[PDB]
Amino acid sequence: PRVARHVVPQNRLRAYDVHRAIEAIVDVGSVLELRPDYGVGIVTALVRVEGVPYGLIANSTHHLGGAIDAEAADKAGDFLALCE
Amino acid sequence: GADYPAGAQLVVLEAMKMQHVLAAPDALRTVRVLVTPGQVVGTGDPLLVFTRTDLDLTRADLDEVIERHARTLDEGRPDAVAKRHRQGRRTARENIDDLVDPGSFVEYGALAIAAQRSRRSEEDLIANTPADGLVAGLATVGADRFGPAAAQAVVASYDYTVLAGTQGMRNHAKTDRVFDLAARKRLPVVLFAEGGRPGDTGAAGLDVPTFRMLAGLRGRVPLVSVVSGRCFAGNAALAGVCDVIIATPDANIGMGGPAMIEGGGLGVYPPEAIGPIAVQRRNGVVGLVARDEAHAVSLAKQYLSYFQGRLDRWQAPD
Amino acid sequence: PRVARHVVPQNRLRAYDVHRAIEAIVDVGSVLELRPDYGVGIVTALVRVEGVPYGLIANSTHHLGGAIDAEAADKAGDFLALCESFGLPVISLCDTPGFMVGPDAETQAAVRRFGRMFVLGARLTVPLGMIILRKGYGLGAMAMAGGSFRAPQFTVAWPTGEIGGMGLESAVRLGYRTDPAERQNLFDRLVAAAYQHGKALRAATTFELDDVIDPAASRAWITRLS
Amino acid sequence: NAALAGVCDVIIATPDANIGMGGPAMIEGGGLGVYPPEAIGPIAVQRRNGVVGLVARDEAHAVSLAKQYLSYFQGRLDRWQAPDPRVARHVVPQNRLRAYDVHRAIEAIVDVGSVLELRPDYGVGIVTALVRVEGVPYGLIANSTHHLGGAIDAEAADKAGDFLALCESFGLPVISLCDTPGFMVGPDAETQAAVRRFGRMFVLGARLTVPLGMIILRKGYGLGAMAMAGGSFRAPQFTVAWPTGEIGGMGLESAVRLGYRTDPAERQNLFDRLVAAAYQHGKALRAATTFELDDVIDPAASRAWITRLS
Amino acid sequence: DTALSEFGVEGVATNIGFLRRLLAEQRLETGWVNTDFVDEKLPELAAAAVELYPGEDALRAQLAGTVVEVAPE
Repeated sequence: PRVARHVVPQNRLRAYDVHRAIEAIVDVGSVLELRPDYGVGIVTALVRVEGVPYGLIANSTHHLGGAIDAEAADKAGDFLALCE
Repeated sequence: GADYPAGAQLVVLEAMKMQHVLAAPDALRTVRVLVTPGQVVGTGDPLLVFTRTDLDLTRADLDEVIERHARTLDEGRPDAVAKRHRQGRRTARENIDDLVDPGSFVEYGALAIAAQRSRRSEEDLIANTPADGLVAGLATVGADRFGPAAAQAVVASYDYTVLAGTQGMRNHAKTDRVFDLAARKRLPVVLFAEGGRPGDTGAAGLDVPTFRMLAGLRGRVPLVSVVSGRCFAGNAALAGVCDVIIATPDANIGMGGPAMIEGGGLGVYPPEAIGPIAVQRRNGVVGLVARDEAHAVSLAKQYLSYFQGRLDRWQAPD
Repeated sequence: PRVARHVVPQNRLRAYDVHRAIEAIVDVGSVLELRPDYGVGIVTALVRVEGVPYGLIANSTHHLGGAIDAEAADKAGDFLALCESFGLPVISLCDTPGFMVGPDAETQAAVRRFGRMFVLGARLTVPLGMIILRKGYGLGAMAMAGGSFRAPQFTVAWPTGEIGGMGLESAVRLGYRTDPAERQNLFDRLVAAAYQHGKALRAATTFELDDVIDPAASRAWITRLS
Repeated sequence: NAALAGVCDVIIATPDANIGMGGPAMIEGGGLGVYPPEAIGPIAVQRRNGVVGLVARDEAHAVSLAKQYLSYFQGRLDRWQAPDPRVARHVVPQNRLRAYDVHRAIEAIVDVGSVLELRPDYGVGIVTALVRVEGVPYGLIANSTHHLGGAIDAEAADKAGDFLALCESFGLPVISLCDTPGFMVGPDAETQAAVRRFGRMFVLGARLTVPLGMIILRKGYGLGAMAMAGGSFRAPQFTVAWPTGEIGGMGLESAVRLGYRTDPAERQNLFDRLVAAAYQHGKALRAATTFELDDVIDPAASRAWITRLS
Repeated sequence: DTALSEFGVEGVATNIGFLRRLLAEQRLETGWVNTDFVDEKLPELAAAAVELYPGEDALRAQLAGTVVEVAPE
């Protein structure tokens, strides 16, 4: 847990890798990212927290600073329809 | 969306400093307009779309069809219609158009022909297998007394003239098609069963849904079966899965056709000795016994009426 | 399991006792046959396969060769209404040439009665597995399955099974018509011959059956029913 | 204000319209500079990407259309005027090669002036419009030959699926006028995720619980033709066709191109003859013969069939 | 050849591949070919036709070549 504390850089300008963030929360090895090279703005993944299944979405800084564009919006919309 | 004659002003652009006026190339009607006053256009850019400014001239297409269709009807088959009336009985289409309200019938698979190109050729199959033996479709019955909605109904009749009104691949697919609708719309079914095929001695049609579909409509919608003549095999099965069976004295219903009674080694019997309107009149197989074909259709119309609604005009006894 | 393999006689004419068949499938002592001296044409029983409760119907050869008559049809219709009502998955062991035909059969209101069997199978909303032991022909064989060979969750057969719109002999008696003294001879020649092209394996070829199994496999299939 | 507008079912805009998620102040606050409002959501840009569903001449017209749009979800009309049944008979040219306007076929069927086509400049291959037959509201989809000969592309698939969901959602029976050689193929069609986009057209047709009647105007081939029916010529309540129809797993010219493979100069000729020849053994009447169609109708009867749908 | 390679076209099929294949021919290194060349070589020539999340880097090829051995993921 104490690891999750260093994931996000204090300098509000220095980008960071979302995956480090996700991995610092969900239990080890439970991540299964779907369509990673599509609508890269947002990460849609099936994960686990204490063995329970969850759907996960997350803005990635590596794209437009986190900006949600027309394609990453579509992709997240799909994943939310899946979880529901 | 405005009509303009030839020469009529349509658009005004400001070229150098003066004004260029674009006009109608001729009598036209505006449709779409992809331009708004104020925007800067380029040479050749579309400013708007338009349409410049006999019905009896028959065409082959529609004709080959009218013909092909008309060759299925009674008129187009004097040969078979004669043999029927000779025997003192109505044809499939005569019964149907008698039951059904004036032109409410919407026939399914009229241009269907038997499924055997190996015992015959497409030519005679088209003239000797009209509707593959089954005239079926949507209709209304009692639409004048009840709504045209509540009077809706699926209607089907086997045509004895075609292969003794037996069941076959194509007409099976037609009964399924039509029993599916009865369910999709929860419509009553009125079946004119009667009959009892070459390549039957192979592909066992044990997976045919027809019987299970009609059986499964049992408590859901009013199932009416009308029978005159001979009703054997699958045709009887369908008839006895119904709510009521209206039969005429000349009726003979049996699960097994003389061919089956024979194939089972029980010998050979004549069809008039299988399901006599007398035997079935007693064991509760025939629910209503009609004087004649027109009466049976009359009773069928009346039977449905109870499941179709209330009557407005009624006369109380003394 | 390997016992189930000898239950049905290879000689398609030699009758056999259904009970041996049932007992070779359901677990030991789980059988409780209801109304055995009634509508003897078909066996209706409450059984168990790996502890799970099932309803079971089966054609008995000792009657009319397996023919379903007006009374055995009624009895099976009742049992199917029972299973459906109490959510019991059905097991259907088939070995019938079809519905008993004849003028006499039609007198016992068979049209209405075989129809009731068709309606009651059309209402089953519980899993129904079917196994053709030997003969499975005509609407009778279909009734045994709910009304269509597609209705059951699985329509499988034992090596001894034979499928068809009408029985092998029914076909021969019709498509062949002369013997003064003994016809029984030339008959069983056309029959034993035609059998080869109407057996279970052939049907399985066109997917008219989900499979032709080693009878020791009966359980593994039924098991998927619960 | 735009967010709300784009969360709606339809957006009726007037030529002077400019819709955008970001206001010039936002485009500027994001450091993308400064733009004038007339350069954000031009009635031309939004007219194409399917953001504006109906384009009105002026404010009074937009309100007129809004009143009309609601009318389909409000009920049946009592007064209705049927078109000239005869017109229907001459919409499709007797020559399978000569194209025609889909709007004509629609207007030759649904009663007079009841057509309200949505997002027409978007996914132009398929027409999606709310109409009426004898006073009753229906959703209508149709293949337009003016695009790729009627081939269904990734975007027409989207527009069609969207409409099928609308219809399902508010329960409007569907009328499907089919005329397609199938889905548009090619390595390029695949790059626009045609596999995923056609899949969604099948999914939403599979979800239709409303009645859908299909009439094959001319062409009706392969999966695309099926997709237009809900996923199978069995789904529609009735799958009928006009005399000019022709059905199959693959279009004639497609079967020819594959079944006949030499001409250095003009192959085009041997083709046109091998195609018009094969056309006789692939008509609508033949497929009608094997029950692959519920019937081959006289185009003046279309309404009579579409009626039993409601 | 370089010109033809840097030509990006998407949506319509072209013959940029054929031409490219055609410049590579050897007889043509002499400065010219004759009227029949391209026809006798048609069948031969007709037949012959990534983001990083912060913290990541990409190892690139120093020069052209064929990959013989690569490390696992």
